[PDB]
Amino acid sequence: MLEAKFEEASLFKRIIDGFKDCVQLVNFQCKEDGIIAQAVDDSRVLLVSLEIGVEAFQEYRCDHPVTLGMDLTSLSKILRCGNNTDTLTLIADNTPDSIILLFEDTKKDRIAGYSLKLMDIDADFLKIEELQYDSTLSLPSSEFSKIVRDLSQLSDSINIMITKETIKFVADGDIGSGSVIIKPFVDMEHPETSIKLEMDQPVDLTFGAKYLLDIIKGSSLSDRVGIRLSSEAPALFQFDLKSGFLQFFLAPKF
Amino acid sequence: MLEAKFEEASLFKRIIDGFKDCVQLVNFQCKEDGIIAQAVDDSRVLLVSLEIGVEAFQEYRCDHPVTLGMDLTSLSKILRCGNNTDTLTLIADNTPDSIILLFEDTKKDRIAGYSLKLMDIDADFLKIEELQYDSTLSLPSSEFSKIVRDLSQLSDSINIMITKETIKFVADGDIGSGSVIIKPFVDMEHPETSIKLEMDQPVDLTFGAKYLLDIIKGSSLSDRVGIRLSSEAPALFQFDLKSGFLQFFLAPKF
Amino acid sequence: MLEAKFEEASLFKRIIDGFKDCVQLVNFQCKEDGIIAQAVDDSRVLLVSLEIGVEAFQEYRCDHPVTLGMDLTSLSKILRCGNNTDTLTLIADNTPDSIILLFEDTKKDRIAGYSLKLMDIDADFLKIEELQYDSTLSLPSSEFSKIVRDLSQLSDSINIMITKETIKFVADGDIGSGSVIIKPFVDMEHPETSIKLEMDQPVDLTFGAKYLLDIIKGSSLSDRVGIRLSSEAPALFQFDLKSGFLQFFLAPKF
Repeated sequence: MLEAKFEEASLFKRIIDGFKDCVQLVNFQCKEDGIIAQAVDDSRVLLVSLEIGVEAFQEYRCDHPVTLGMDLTSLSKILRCGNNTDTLTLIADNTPDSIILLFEDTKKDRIAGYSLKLMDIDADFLKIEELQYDSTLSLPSSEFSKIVRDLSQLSDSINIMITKETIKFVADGDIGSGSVIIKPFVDMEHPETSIKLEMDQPVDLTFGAKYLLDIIKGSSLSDRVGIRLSSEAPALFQFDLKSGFLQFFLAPKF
Repeated sequence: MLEAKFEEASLFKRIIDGFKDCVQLVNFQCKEDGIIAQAVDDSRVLLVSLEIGVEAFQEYRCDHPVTLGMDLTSLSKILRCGNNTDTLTLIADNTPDSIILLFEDTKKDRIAGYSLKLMDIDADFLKIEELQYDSTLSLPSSEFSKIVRDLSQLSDSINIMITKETIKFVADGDIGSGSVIIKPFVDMEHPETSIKLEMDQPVDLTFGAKYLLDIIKGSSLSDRVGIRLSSEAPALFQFDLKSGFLQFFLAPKF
Repeated sequence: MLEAKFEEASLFKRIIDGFKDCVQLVNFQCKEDGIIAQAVDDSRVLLVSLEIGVEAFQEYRCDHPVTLGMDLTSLSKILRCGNNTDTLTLIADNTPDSIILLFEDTKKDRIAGYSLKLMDIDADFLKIEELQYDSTLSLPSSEFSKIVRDLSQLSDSINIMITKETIKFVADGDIGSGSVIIKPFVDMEHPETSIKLEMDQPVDLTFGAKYLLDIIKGSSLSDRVGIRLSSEAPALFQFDLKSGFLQFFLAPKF
């Protein structure tokens, strides 16, 4: 039995919005301590791990863990009915064949009850997170969003390279080149909105932009994206939430 | 001879905007007491009846009734030249081969004179309005607009059913279900913006959404759409105007 | 050697925006006194001549004249990286194989360095400007923009005709007709925003709208477009700049 309600329906949509570089389809494991999901690129090159905690909801109740396999595209659509930011409630039962979605308005007071036919897919769950990453850095999602979108113009292949206190975003296609090169630093100034690099190694990794754009789509979710990168491993892009995160592991080329 | 001028050109466009689920083509019967038109779906399943009264214009003059058969799509385009909301004048003569359209600005004072080649089509005019409808109801266009657009996601086939003081909008496609269920009621409160049901029978009618969306397009014209529904008959959706209406008769499935 | 920096990057984009009815490709001759370019329709019917002066830049330095042949579409894209209105710097060297573009923010202080592979195209440069034009007129770009876009609906062929103190923009396709007829005049009133006709002859010229729309795209650049027209010759549409212009010579039909 499950009753999970976001105060602000806007949220769950945004989260679901971070698929679509995900395989139209996904399992939503609903434990006692919230929800997690796992989607993978059709060619197994990007992985989206989601985690939403109890404190992220307005109210949450899961009596016994239940796994909600569903078709994203489909669930995506139902979320359109959602006038975003008022009171999506998710619901399921002892044995679930469909998940129920209750949008609402509290004091305009119009409630609609949509159900989605549950898919039931086979769940090979992955734990590829490394402990140590050659480099970690975290800049504000919004900036990264441009740097991605901007380089994505020139090249199909965006190269990220970190040198001592120097991060270099370099795209080089056949039409031309471009490079964004930015300090860490920290202004004691605005708010956070600063650049944070802790380096253990140099790195020279290069990723398909097509994916980067699909990653940075979840730029809306956080203020600040944390990137981790290592040679023999993939890169981890992390957007943070009230008491959970959305994260994209994306394999580098070569 | 005809000289018909809307003060606000915005209007006539909006009205013409309620075709397009109409057959690119239509007769515009211009009597002494205003204009009426009649379009039908290519497959004869939707009917759009328009009526615009004298009081709806800023000025109107028809010396002898005249029938203006014209190509909507074409006339639609000329209306684009219209900076909406300033002084469309329609014009025609004793025997008409083209209708003239004079857009203007009163005190910016730029006038443009467009003519449209009159089509001349054969006019089987229909009077299928029943006297008694099993149920009448009227809610605010804007709400209905969502309920239509929203259910239109899940199903291709939206079912409207009225039970004693309970209207149920139910869409059930193969991807999932959805149901919007709303009271009548009346708040003595805001303005009108209330829900009005007078029931004589239960009804369980189901219509193609594809059409419903084409009907609710004319949501802009009124504040409040009046729906009438009966079993052996079609449904009548009515948007109201200064001294006239636009209305869609749409046949139910089965 | 070249260092050319617009204070407001917005500008150079807008200028480049006035191609696309230009052959994806163009030479940019960078003299000591600024830049000029010349593009032509693939079928040689429209010509775009650009001239940007020193005073139009924030700073400009050309040590010896250099010619920058480049692919518009490509250069167009790099300009997207430009958050329009902050500090595009163009750069090239003694012998140039690529032009470098430095976007910036002055006190947000994020700099990106893009290079574009220089094309090298063969330069047949044209000087078809007549001295005397049967008629000159200049109205505000914005008005002309509508009159073009509006007539462009009815016809494929827009006819401009100037009679004594009467300019007549007439489109007549097969769907219908339209005519915009406007006085010169002058209100000593608003600002400029007046209509200016000096006539030496009648004219009855007719141009492809498809092009007119491509011409009036550069409506953003000036407030006021100057049109010149002569029978045996093409028409000259001129948009004006800080210390230069963009201009379209377009041949009339027949």
